[PDB]
Amino acid sequence: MHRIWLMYDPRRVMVALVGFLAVLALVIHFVLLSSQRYSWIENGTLGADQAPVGASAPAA
Amino acid sequence: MHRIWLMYDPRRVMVALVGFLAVLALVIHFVLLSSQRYSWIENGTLGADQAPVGASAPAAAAEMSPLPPGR
Amino acid sequence: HRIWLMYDPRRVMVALVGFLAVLALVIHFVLLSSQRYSWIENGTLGADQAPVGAS
Amino acid sequence: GMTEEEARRFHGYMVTGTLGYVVVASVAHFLAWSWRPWF
Amino acid sequence: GMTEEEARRFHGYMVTGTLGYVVVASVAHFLAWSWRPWF
Amino acid sequence: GMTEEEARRFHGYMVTGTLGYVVVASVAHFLAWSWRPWF
Amino acid sequence: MMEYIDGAQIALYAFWLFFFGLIIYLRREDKREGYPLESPQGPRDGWPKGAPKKTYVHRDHG
Amino acid sequence: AMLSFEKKYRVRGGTLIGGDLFDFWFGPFYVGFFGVTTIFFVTLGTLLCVWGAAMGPTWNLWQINIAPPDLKYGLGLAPLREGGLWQIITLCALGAFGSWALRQAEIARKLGMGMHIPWAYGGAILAYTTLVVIRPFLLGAWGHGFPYGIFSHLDWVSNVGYQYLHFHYNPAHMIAVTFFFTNCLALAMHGSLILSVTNPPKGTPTGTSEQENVFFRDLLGYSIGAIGIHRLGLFLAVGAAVWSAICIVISGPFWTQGWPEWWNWWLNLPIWK
Amino acid sequence: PTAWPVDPTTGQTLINGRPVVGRVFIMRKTDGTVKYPNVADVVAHEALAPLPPVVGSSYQQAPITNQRRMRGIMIQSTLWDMDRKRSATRQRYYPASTPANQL
Amino acid sequence: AATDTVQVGYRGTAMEQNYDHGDLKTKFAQVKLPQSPPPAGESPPGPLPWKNVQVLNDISIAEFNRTMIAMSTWVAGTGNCAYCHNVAAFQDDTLPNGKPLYTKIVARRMLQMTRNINGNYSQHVKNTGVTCYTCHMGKPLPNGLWFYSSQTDYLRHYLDRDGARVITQGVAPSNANRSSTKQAEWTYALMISQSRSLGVNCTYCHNTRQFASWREAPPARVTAYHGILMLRDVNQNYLAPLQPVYPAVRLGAMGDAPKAQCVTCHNGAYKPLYGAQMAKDFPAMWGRADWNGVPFPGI
Amino acid sequence: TRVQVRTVPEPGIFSYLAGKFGDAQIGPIYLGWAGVLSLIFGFIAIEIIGLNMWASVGWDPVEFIRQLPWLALEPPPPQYGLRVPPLNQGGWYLMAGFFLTVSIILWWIRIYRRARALQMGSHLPWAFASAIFLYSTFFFQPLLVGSWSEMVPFGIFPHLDWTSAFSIRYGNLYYNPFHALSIAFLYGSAVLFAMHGATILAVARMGGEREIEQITDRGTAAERSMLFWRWCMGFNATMESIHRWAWWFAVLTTFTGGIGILLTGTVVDNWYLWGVKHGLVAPYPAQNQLTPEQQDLLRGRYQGTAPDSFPSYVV
Ligand SMILES: CCCCCCCCCCCCCC(=O)OC[C@H](COP(=O)(O)OCC(O)COP(=O)(O)OC[C@@H](COC(=O)CCCCCCCCCCCCC)OC(=O)CCCCCCCCCCCCC)OC(=O)CCCCCCCCCCCCC
Ligand code: BCL
Ligand SMILES: CC[C@H]1c2cc3[nH]c4c(c3C)C(=O)[C@H](C(=O)OC)c4c3nc(cc4[nH]c(cc(n2)[C@@H]1C)c(C(C)=O)c4C)[C@@H](C)[C@@H]3CCC(=O)OC/C=C(\C)CCC[C@H](C)CCC[C@H](C)CCCC(C)C
Ligand SMILES: CC[C@H]1c2cc3[nH]c4c(c3C)C(=O)[C@H](C(=O)OC)c4c3nc(cc4[nH]c(cc(n2)[C@@H]1C)c(C(C)=O)c4C)[C@@H](C)[C@@H]3CCC(=O)OC/C=C(\C)CCC[C@H](C)CCC[C@H](C)CCCC(C)C
Ligand SMILES: *[C@H]1O[C@H](CO)[C@@H](O[C@@H]2O[C@@H](C)[C@H](O)[C@@H](O)[C@H]2O)[C@H](O)[C@@H]1O[C@H]1O[C@H](C(=O)O)[C@@H](O[C@H]2O[C@H](CO)[C@@H](O)[C@H](O)[C@H]2NC(C)=O)[C@H](OC(C)=O)[C@H]1OC(C)=O
Ligand SMILES: *[C@H]1O[C@H](CO)[C@@H](O[C@@H]2O[C@@H](C)[C@H](O)[C@@H](O)[C@H]2O)[C@H](O)[C@@H]1O[C@H]1O[C@H](C(=O)O)[C@@H](O[C@H]2O[C@H](CO)[C@@H](O)[C@H](O)[C@H]2NC(C)=O)[C@H](OC(C)=O)[C@H]1OC(C)=O
Ligand SMILES: COC(C)(C)C/C=C/C(C)=C/C=C/C(C=O)=C/C=C/C(C)=C/C=C/C=C(C)/C=C/C=C(\C)CC/C=C(C)/C=C/C=C(\C)C(=O)O
Ligand SMILES: COC(C)(C)C/C=C/C(C)=C/C=C/C(C=O)=C/C=C/C(C)=C/C=C/C=C(C)/C=C/C=C(\C)CC/C=C(C)/C=C/C=C(\C)C(=O)O
Ligand SMILES: COC(C)(C)C/C=C/C(C)=C/C=C/C(C=O)=C/C=C/C(C)=C/C=C/C=C(C)/C=C/C=C(\C)CC/C=C(C)/C=C/C=C(\C)C(=O)O
Ligand SMILES: COC(C)(C)C/C=C/C(C)=C/C=C/C(C)=C/C=C/C(C)=C/C=C\C=C(C)\C=C\C=C(C)\C=C\C=C(C)\C=C\CC(C)(C)OC
Ligand SMILES: [Fe+3]
Repeated sequence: MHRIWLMYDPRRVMVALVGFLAVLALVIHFVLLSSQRYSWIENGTLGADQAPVGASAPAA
Repeated sequence: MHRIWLMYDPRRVMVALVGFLAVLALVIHFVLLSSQRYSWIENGTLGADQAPVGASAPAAAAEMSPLPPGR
Repeated sequence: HRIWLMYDPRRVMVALVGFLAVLALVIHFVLLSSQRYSWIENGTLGADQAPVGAS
Repeated sequence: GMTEEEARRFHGYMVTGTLGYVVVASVAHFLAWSWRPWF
Repeated sequence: GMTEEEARRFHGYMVTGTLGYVVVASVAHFLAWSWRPWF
Repeated sequence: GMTEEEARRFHGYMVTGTLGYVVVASVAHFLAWSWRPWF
Repeated sequence: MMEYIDGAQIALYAFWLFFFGLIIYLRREDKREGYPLESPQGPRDGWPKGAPKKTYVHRDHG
Repeated sequence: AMLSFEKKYRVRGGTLIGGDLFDFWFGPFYVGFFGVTTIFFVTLGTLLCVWGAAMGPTWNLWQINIAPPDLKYGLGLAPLREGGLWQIITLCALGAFGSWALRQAEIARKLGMGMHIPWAYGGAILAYTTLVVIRPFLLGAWGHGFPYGIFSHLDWVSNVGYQYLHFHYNPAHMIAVTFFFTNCLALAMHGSLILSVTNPPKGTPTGTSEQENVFFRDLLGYSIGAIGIHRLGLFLAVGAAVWSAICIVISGPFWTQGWPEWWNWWLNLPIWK
Repeated sequence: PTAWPVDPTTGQTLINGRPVVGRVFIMRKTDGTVKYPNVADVVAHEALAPLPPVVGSSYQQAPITNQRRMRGIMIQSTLWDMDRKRSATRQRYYPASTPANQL
Repeated sequence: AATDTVQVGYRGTAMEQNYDHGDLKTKFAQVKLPQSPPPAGESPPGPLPWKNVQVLNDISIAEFNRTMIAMSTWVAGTGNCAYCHNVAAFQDDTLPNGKPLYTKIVARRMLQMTRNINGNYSQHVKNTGVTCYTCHMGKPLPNGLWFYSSQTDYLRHYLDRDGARVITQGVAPSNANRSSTKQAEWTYALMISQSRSLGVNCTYCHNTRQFASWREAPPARVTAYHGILMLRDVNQNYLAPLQPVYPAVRLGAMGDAPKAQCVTCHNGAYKPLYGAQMAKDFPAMWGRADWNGVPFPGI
Repeated sequence: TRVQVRTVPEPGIFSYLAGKFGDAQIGPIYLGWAGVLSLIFGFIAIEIIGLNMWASVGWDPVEFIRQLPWLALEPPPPQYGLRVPPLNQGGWYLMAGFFLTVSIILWWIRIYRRARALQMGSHLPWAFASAIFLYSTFFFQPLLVGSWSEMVPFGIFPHLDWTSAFSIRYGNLYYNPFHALSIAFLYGSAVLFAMHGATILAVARMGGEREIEQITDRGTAAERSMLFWRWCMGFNATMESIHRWAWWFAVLTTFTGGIGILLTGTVVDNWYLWGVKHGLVAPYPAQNQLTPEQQDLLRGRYQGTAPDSFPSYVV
């Protein structure tokens, strides 16, 4: 499978890879930080049972 | 069917394909995340019987209206 | 059919695929916006429970 | 560019792909119909 | 340009990679359906 | 342009770095799951 | 005193007289090339009559 | 009548549709097939405007007001006195404006010019089509179009702005305004530089490209070049209309709150939430 | 008087004493709009002119803790309705300030 | 993702209200589903037994009991008579400790306030009227509470200030109007608050070609002006004088009592509770001899 | 494209000439004495504005960036009229306005001197003078109505708040005929530069962008430009005179604008009622009708002073 590095230049791809991973990681952390459930800077010391949960269906 | 690659440049097809799949994956995840039933970050721990379901119909009192009167 | 001699298959293939993708997305978003077929929220309802427009 | 022999063989797989797509779509519609009919 | 020698080998990688991806996605849907089915 | 000798040596590092990254991320997810599971 | 006349109306008609004067000026400038017009009935100037062709002098390097 | 150099250029060819059938002039005007369709749409649309004035309360030029239909008619053609007349005039306007752009393309082709002018004018047609077609269609009623009346359409602009409480806060509107203001500065600057080299003070040689390049560099701190200033002017003027089209199409179809509270995303960036 | 007389025998409208064949309607311009005569007529349909303002005789300064740091007049609607960050909210007013001998 | 639009003015003027359809359905469902159901009436005979009833003198004993069930539902939770009372002695205005039952003291004033709203401000609340639920929503604290802050806070338009006009009713400048552009900014800030409080835009009450005009404005502008006069009465005569009654946790930094504003009833809707009509079911609160022709069931 | 030339010795006889065109020095970006003073005065104006904005968030550098477009340096209170106000209540405002105004005038002198040194016509400083004229009406109109409170606050969204409130106070600026004219020239400036930019790019293949050559020695690029517009709309400019149309449309934007501002609050206090008087206002059917009791009930008060006390209501 290393023949793929005869098609694509490692110089171009490794920059594009690091860029994509850095952007994806940062997007996920800020999505979680904005949530109630995972606002870990304020609430990280709460136990799992104490952490927020979104509203269930009432079904009635 | 491999003759399709004689028509379309394989090196370029991979870039187009991955780009399409990346967009589609993000679109479906954000659609689901925006829904009530699949807002999994807040409500992922709910059981399948406790997760939201859309209404069989909405309801109202006869004198209530969501919109102001107009013309 | 000789029709591929008139029109470049290398173009028609891309134009067809693009047309089908646009049509498919339009129909899904039309249905997703409806009441009866908003399947992400209400897909688990049975057919006799699902919304119906006024008589 | 194109030839009649290329047109013939291209048409073969093109008809095959179209049938395959129409088969899958027909199954998808009949699944959707069974779940929530629109008539 | 592209050769028949390249094309038939490349088609092997594309088809296998496509089917592998679709198989992984099939398991992801098996997991998702088990957790919160949508019909 | 690159030789296959270099491509061999590159791919070894590339795949090994991918594995190391996947390993760390797996420990990170299990720590996060143990702390506050999302299902 | 004058009810209907007011300073904003006075100012506006002063602008209109200036502005039509300016359009006439600009149309004279627009006719320094290509005029008088040819026609089957002979030469034509339109209106307003154009300003004359203009000769340019260039900086002497001799 | 013809310019003293014109006759040489009046050849056949460069038409798009009509062949040689309409490939002629009428005074200064080139006709062509889209000349014929232009005058048709212009005449029909204007006479229906005059009819709308006649059935309206006054002939005062400023006060004439052909209004669109009520929103209850949705995307149907309303009764003509109830706003269906506005809908016919709108079709005539689109026919005229489209015909005008295609006629310009025939004229440019006949002269061996690039198509820059038709495409630049397309930026204005886009903004008009956004106001009377695209935004009303996305809102679901033709009644969202602006009325045809010299001041009554300014009442529409006023009320649309205040539908969003404080329309200055619309971010695409801020960009569009910046393009309009920068365009007018750039036009004053370019116009002044050409005139001041070609009209130096009395008793002075005619200026040069080098002088306007020197002065322009003192003004902005870089030299734009002769083609660059015309690219800039086209970019600014057309970009203004395109950002105008964006700013109105997002108001209603996509955003429905006050525009000030759109800025809530900036106040909530996580570095300073 | 809003309609012409009707002949009770035929049911026809009578205009200036003579019948009209047809169903008579009163003509009006588009939606009954009428040109505005003048400013005085427009003002005759409005409320009366507003009463004179209530202006204070003299000015008493608020405590410094009630004085806004931001003098922009619309800030309470354009920003503070939506902004409720704690630190920014504290910066809105001047802090307490006391002569050192009074501490 | 569709937009609902309501036309509120003439063709082509763009006097229109726009609503995001998904958001509005959500807000509407979150009113209907929590909307409290009213218990049915009765008509018994006889003289009144009460020891310390001062406002509700004029209704039957059954109507009185039904009212107390409504108040607890609307302010405290459906059974929570302990929120206001020493349950051993409903007539008490004090705890066994002697300390006053401040919630009962406030609630007695809130009854007089509600009758005053429904009786004297019918030009605003018409036949919809208000009940305790309109502000309280089933909770002790309404929304939109406000306190003294700075001198230029526009919410004092609803307390001690008068006068928002800035436009001249004539062509030429005069000494009659010396309004500043800053004063126009202050009215503009005030008017954004009212627009937001109802979930409407400026065209709901104005033709913005002339904000001063009443003839060109929808009739809602006249209702809005009576809302201002009503809030001044409500704030000055009922909410603000309760300053000595509350515990200090309820008071502002200046020690002032909490005051109301348009959003307190309207909660972002063009009518409170989208125009749900509850006051007609509770004669204890009418302050009128009849509600929409239905006569008051006196004693 | 993508065959750029690069010139190592000095073009003008990448790089640039150090030399003279007579009185005019070439090389550095020209300031002269007027340019240097303009930058000093203007820098102090910018500093006063920014330091006042930053002080208004209590020196908090995070809030200074976060809230930046809402921050203002705000004009004096109305009751001071034209008197000097307290430093914290508009004294810094008038000081920044003064130094900004001096800086602008010194920049005009800098441009005027440079045009003369390069032996060019005076067209650019008179175009800039039209913009300065409009700017100065934001001083003269507050002066003519008699209060510095009416001046424009320094601030991104705050000056837009003023722009809306000015139109509100004076009864809808759409009916100001000089505002309407100013818009016609603003739009016309976009029409002209779109048309002209597209025209010159459409003949650039034929050397049409060498406009000075085309003015002095008319080529086929000029002839085709003239014939396109003559054939399109029945009349045409010349390669020179299109720049006069351009110049006047830009200049008339701010000139007619300035007259519209000077008339506002001095001659006309309600432009919509001026529009009614002069027949500009289209009629609509009445949306409401007041009874005679409501005409007295619904008149308000003119806005007064803010309450300077916190009343108790002890009752
Ligand atoms: C005048 C004394 C008082 C003065 C004080 C008040 C007015 C001040 C302005 C005076 C300007 C000159 C008027 C004039 O006579 O022009 C003759 C000339 C024609 O070209 P020419 O070179 O001069 O002559 C050649 C021709 O004589 C012989 O050749 P040929 O025989 O082949 O030509 C056929 C002729 C027939 O002649 C006519 O038909 C004359 C038509 C004049 C129409 C003017 C209408 C104005 C009112 C419109 C009200 C609206 C009706 C809907 O020539 C033609 O085919 C005509 C070609 C010109 C077509 C013009 C199209 C409309 C121009 C814009 C209209 C205004 C838009 C706001 O036509 C033109 O150049 C007209 C266009 C120039 C002015 C454009 C100004 C635009 C300003 C826009 C900014 C407005 C901001 C508020
Ligand atoms: C609700 C808001 C009101 C309104 C209120 C106003 C007001 C108030 C004014 C305008 C003005 C203008 N309006 Mg209006 N306007 C409205 C609706 C519109 C609409 C529309 C589609 O609805 C449009 C297109 C316009 C268009 C225009 C322009 C024609 C005109 C400004 C010309 C110009 O170039 O200014 C931009 C140019 C300048 C400001 C000149 C600046 C020159 C100086 C020398 C630059 C110095 C730079 C300095 C050194 C840089 C450092 C500074 C420091 C950072 C501080 N208005 C509505 C009705 N409008 C102006 C006018 O002329 O009115 C008659 C004006 O004062
Ligand atoms: C895209 C950038 C800017 C732009 C550019 C631009 N405009 C252009 C061009 C270009 C490049 C042309 O080539 C073209 C031209 O030929 O100019 C002389 C044109 C043009 N720009 C025009 C006007 C114009 N452009 C405007 C705007 C702009 N033009 C943009 C800001 C405006 C504005 C903002 O108000 C106006 C009024 C024309 C002079 C001309 C197009 C002429 C044309 O289309 O002619 C055929 C049609 C008629 C002669 C009349 C049609 C009559 C209708 C059938 C009935 C009336 C309907 C109408 C909707 C009524 C409106 C009433 C109003 C009171 C509301
Ligand atoms: C015809 C009308 C249009 C118009 C025209 C126009 N404007 C013009 C001109 C023209 C013809 C100029 O020639 C002139 C110019 O210079 O253009 C580049 C200008 C100009 N138009 C400007 C702006 C402008 N024009 C506008 C509008 C308009 N301009 C109209 C649309 C607007 C709007 C829409 O609001 C703005 C904001 C400026 C860019 C410029 C005038 C510049 C000027 O006067 O600057 C004065 C100085 C300062 C602001 C101070 C700067 C301070 C530094 C940042 C500090 C750095 C430190 C310093 C080095 C310290 C000192 C040390 C010393 C030892 C040096
Ligand atoms: C709270 O206090 C009020 C009076 O302040 C009591 O109200 C009673 O019923 C009213 C209809 C009547 O108008 C009023 O006079 C009074 O009779 C209410 O019931 C609550 O009572 C308890 O607290 C009383 C209080 O005032 O503090 C307390 O009264 C006694 O003690 C105080 C000193 O703490 C003394 O000043 C009183 O004279 C004294 N009064 C009596 C009658 O004893 C009540 O004590 C008793 C036994 O009544 C308290 O009641 C109870 C059950 O705890
Ligand atoms: C505190 O005082 C200020 C300044 O008087 C009041 O502000 C006035 O009313 C505002 C609505 C308006 O915006 C502002 O321009 C100004 O005119 C503010 O409302 C507070 O009012 C109370 O205190 C007033 C006060 O000045 O002390 C008092 O006024 C009355 O008494 C003073 C003497 O103490 C006398 O100078 C005033 O002429 C007199 N005014 C009236 C109308 O009687 C208020 O009393 C009354 C009845 O208004 C106080 O109001 C209340 C409810 O406590
Ligand atoms: C409001 O609107 C509402 C109501 C919402 C909506 C309205 C909807 C409406 C009106 C819809 C109309 C739909 C429609 C009408 O016709 C739709 C028509 C659809 C059609 C025709 C689909 C056809 C699909 C065909 C496919 C997928 C073909 C695949 C081919 C393959 C895979 C072969 C690939 C390439 C090869 C083999 C070449 C290599 C060999 C080479 C080179 C060699 O051998 O050399
Ligand atoms: C919100 O919900 C809405 C959106 C509304 C709902 C609707 C959604 C809709 C309509 C969805 C439609 C989806 C769709 C439709 O077709 C989706 C189609 C998806 C497809 C086709 C996926 C295909 C994936 C293929 C992959 C991954 C291939 C990988 C190949 C690999 C790894 C090989 C690499 C080897 C190399 C390079 C070596 C070459 C040889 C060399 C070098 C040598 O030999 O030298
Ligand atoms: C909020 O919920 C939302 C987010 C919305 C839900 C959606 C989520 C979605 C869609 C997620 C998508 C995930 C994804 C998709 O692709 C994820 C894919 C991730 C991938 C591919 C990770 C790969 C990592 C690889 C790494 C780190 C490699 C490191 C290599 C090293 C260390 C080697 C260094 C040494 C070298 C090179 C020496 C060379 C030798 C040389 C030169 C010599 O010897 O000469
Ligand atoms: C440490 O350095 C820092 C970090 C602080 C530097 C950073 C500074 C920053 C960030 C500055 C930001 C500035 C911004 C964003 C400014 C925005 C300005 C805007 C948008 C202004 C818009 C309009 C303003 C107008 C029209 C103002 C006009 C004022 C006039 C005409 C005033 C004239 C005054 C005169 C002529 C005279 C006054 C003195 C008299 C004669 C009256 O005597 C008292
Ligand atoms: Fe040019």
